[PDB]
Amino acid sequence: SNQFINFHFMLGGFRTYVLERFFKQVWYRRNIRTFWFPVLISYTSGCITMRMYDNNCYDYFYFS
Amino acid sequence: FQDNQDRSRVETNSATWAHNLPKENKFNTETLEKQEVESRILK
Amino acid sequence: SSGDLPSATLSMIQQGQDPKELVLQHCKPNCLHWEQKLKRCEAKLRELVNADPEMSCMYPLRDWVTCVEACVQPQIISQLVGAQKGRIW
Amino acid sequence: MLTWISFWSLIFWLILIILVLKPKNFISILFMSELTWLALYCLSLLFGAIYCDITLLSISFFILGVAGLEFSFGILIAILYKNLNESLNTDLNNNNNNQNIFDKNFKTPLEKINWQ
Amino acid sequence: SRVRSFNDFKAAKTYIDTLKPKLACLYFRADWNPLCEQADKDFDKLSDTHLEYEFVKIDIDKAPQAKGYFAVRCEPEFLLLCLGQEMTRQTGQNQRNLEHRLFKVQEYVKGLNFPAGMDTYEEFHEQYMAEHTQLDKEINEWAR
Amino acid sequence: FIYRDDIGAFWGIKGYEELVTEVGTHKGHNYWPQFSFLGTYDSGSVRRGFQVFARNCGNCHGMIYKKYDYLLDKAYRQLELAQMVSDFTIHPAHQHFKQYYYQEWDERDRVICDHIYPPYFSQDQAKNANGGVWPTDFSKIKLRPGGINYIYNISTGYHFTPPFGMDVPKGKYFNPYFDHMIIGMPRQLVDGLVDYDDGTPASTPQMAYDVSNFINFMQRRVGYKRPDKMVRYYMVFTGGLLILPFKYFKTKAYYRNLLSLRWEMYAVRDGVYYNHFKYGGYNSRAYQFRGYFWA
Amino acid sequence: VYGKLIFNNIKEYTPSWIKTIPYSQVTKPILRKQPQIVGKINADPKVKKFWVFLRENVQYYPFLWQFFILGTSFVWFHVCYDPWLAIYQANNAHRSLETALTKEKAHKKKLAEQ
Amino acid sequence: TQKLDYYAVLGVDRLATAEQIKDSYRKLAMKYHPARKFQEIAEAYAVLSVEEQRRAYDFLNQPSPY
Amino acid sequence: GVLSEYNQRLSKKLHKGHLVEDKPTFFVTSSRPGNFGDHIDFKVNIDNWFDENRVHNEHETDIRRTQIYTLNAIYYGGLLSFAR
Amino acid sequence: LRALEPLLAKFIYRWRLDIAHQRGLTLEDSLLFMDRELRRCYFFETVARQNLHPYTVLFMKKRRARYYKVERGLRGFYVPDWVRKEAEERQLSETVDNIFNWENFVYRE
Ligand code: HEC
Ligand SMILES: [Zn+2]
Repeated sequence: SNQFINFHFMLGGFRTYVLERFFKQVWYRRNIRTFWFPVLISYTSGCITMRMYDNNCYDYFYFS
Repeated sequence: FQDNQDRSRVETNSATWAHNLPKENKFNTETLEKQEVESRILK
Repeated sequence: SSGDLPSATLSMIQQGQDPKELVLQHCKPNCLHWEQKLKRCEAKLRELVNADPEMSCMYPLRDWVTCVEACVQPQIISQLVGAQKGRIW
Repeated sequence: MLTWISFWSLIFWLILIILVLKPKNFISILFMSELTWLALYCLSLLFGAIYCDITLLSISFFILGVAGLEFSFGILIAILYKNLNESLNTDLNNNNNNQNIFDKNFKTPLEKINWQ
Repeated sequence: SRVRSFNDFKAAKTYIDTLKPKLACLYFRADWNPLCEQADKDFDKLSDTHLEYEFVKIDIDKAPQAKGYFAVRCEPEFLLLCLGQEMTRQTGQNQRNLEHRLFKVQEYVKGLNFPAGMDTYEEFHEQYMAEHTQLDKEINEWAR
Repeated sequence: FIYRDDIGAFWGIKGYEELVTEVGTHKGHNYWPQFSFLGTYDSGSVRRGFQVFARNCGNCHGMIYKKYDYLLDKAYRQLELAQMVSDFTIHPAHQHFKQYYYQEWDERDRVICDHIYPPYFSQDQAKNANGGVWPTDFSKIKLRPGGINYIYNISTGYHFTPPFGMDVPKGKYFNPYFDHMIIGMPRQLVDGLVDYDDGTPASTPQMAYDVSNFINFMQRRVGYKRPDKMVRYYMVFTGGLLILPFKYFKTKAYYRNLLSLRWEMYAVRDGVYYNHFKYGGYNSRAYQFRGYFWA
Repeated sequence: VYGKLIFNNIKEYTPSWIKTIPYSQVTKPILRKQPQIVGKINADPKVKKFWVFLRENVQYYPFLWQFFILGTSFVWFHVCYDPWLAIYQANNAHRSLETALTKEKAHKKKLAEQ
Repeated sequence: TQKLDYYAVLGVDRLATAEQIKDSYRKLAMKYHPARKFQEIAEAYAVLSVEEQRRAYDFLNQPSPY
Repeated sequence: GVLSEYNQRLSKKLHKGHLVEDKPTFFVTSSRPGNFGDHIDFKVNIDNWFDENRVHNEHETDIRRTQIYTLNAIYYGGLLSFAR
Repeated sequence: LRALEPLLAKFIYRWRLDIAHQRGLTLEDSLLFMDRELRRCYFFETVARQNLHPYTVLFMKKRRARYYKVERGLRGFYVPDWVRKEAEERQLSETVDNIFNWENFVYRE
């Protein structure tokens, strides 16, 4: 009852606080560094395999 | 909204390469301190 | 004042007629690629004296029909009674 | 290692970029403008040879003439800089603080501001 | 913090370069100036008061080379450095002005932003020598 | 994670390569008022659709799971619906569950609370009457490719010839929207077949649109209840969005306020040993660790 | 990070080689009243009067506070309910059974007097 | 409370000696000793009396002229 | 106004977005027991939120308590509307 | 392994070192006593209570707390330079001494 109701909420403004702190320091630094590489590899490989399987299906269905 | 208390513009920029600590304004009318003059006179 | 005035044009939907044949024969140029592919498939299947029953011109025709009705169906519905949009959205 | 056409187009535009880049000294800008005219001279000759066109060689010598007249004007304008109280470095002709210059410092011609 | 006293220039320089302080205050003193007696007490008081700086005192008489290395002109001198770069310099004896300079430098540095990997400590002369090879070297190659 | 579009399997769902499926929804956009944003059913459209169903479609198909009084308050009034339903007759053999309630033993006029039964007594009778095929029940016809668009497309789309290699036997017709493109339904909707009560011109697309609207209206989870539920979804979304700031205040601001502590550590050298640290400690899982772990 | 391992032969809670902070380097407390951080609305004496009244007459009676919470829930429901229903009903005015019946009656009158 | 200017309260300029501050406080204390204004005077003099406290107060202000 | 509050909060000096102390800071409780010696040379606090997180409303605290009750009541009212 | 040395140096040693320095810690706090040992490990607690002085685990916990008090309140926290410098003052040789001595003591006793 002797403190801020919302302390430190938007110090530095939208740009500094939200962009820098939230995105770069939390989201990127704590999540994307860890999984961007394996997730990218898995997504690309899955897309390639699905495309090959669909091409085999297309060859099965269409003879011309 | 126009704030008349803010009188800064591109004309008043006072960033110099030599001074690592930027000066208060762009008027180079800073005088020496009393102790510096006395010490140099003693020298 | 509009609504209390006579209508200048009477479409054939408003005459209780089906324009679907005209719309089909007008949406065909939009899907010439699929139509040509279906013709080529039919020509290829005709030449083979013996063919697997799994082989048919059914799928090229399915694609061509899909394209033609993609062109055709919405514009016929858009003129019907009860297909008007809402007052705001 | 680069084709001459692309090389010379890029050279002309890079010369213009470097002319803009360098500090605004009138003599330096004059020299770079002469270099720009010479690059145009070379490009015109190259295309004249490629396309078997005789008008571009004319462009070469007309560039020579235009550049000569422009250089004469530039020499006279610099000597005019002498007589007026102006510096050949234009960045020293204003009080706008510039971080690119180590020693830019101007103050009012007063010995002191306050008397009492 | 607490004043670190030095009489040898090499030892003091090695200590400062090993510490690599973010904010440092160097007090160069000599015995020719009678006012240096009060400057010692002022330096001690400000050192115990302030904890963000590292306070190093150098006796110029016992370490003359230090003077030449630090461009000391008129003792007593208080040199305020940030990451080894000269923030400011004060000549003479006055405690209020010294505290004001310390406060100003502290707040300005606290309001600063440094890109990652470019906030390392550097030696003093490193700033002078960087501009020397940029200006003085070429001038000496034209006149001589 | 990416699927082809030219193999006939929409979005990776396989099994429907033998018919046209995406016309209503994916390839082309058929507008239905009840499926738009803040849209609802058209009462006149549903009314005309029920008229079409009663006059033509109900002579072969049925909606066993549903009764006539679904149309109350949205398409018909009680009295007019009563006469219109009474235009048809029902039998005790029609009833799926003829308990003691249905004490009749002959034909009688239908009532609005009766299930919508076909004129046939049984599915086998329907098959026998319709040349071996059964007119499908419309109770759950929503689970067809493009749903309401499926009904509309089947009603239309009798304007093509089979390709080479496809043979259409007698009693069957070519329809690209039906499975295997061979259907046992002759073309039903002809121009001017049904005389509308409201005077709307009666064309084949109009009747197909109306009957599709009616059949979709009778459905569950997609008819006569979806629009109000979407409005409820919008209201709940607005409530959550407006309550987000107060949740942030309470939780995050309270935590940040509680974590604003001051800590001080001092030197204690009064000659007292830390016997409580050396000879202290409790563990609730000691009953598990004892006798087994670290002996 | 600080030093070698310490075993139980030291017998003192703070070992002699742990440095202490002299009192000259300790931050002294501030013993004066700082200006309040308040907004324009809450600095109004009328708003303070309202807060005092609300506290003393509703907050100090827990069941009255529960009635206050019920009122807040009522306001929440009506705020989230009324506008969506209003716009939804205004959007579909022309798609009503009353409009359909009006058209049917007009057509019936025309056909009768035809 | 609200932000307060101690030099304005004591009626002295920033570059004033300590004895000037004492004299100003005594002159203002003879008048309002027997509420809010006297409290402001007391707070300003308490802050400005100590050299360290006055220096710390002056550093944060960064005064403007006039 | 909200614009004014944003304007004051825009000028705060921070270290990579966090309001933390720029120097080591030590505090001593003057009324601490005599067996407690001096502060050990360990930086126990990086921040100063105990002093920075203040509104200085010690002359009116029940008002802030009532405001916190009101915010809690609004949150509970939304939850209770859904439960109803 | 000798051909793979630069990758291991970049992605194992330097990765953990950078994360620890950002948190204001060193490889001490991640390699001397594990996280699962400082909390809910009756064997480690018994050995520490029977042989160790309180300040070891206490100082490690104090560093963790001084970081996470700010981190929990406002996430994405980088310690200032005066904490990172204190962290960087400690080298890996003393950490190796501590780790080896602790492991040998635990085994032997
Ligand atoms: C009796 C002659 C019928 C009338 C009148 C209507 N339909 Fe019909 N329909 C009939 C049969 C015998 C069949 C089955 C064909 C087969 O080969 O299985 C059908 C089928 C349909 C379907 C297909 C449903 C499916 O299971 O995929 C639809 C959508 C359909 N009928 C609609 C429909 C409508 C809207 C009618 C009123 C205009 C209608 N039918 C009349 C027999 C008869
Ligand atoms: Zn055409």
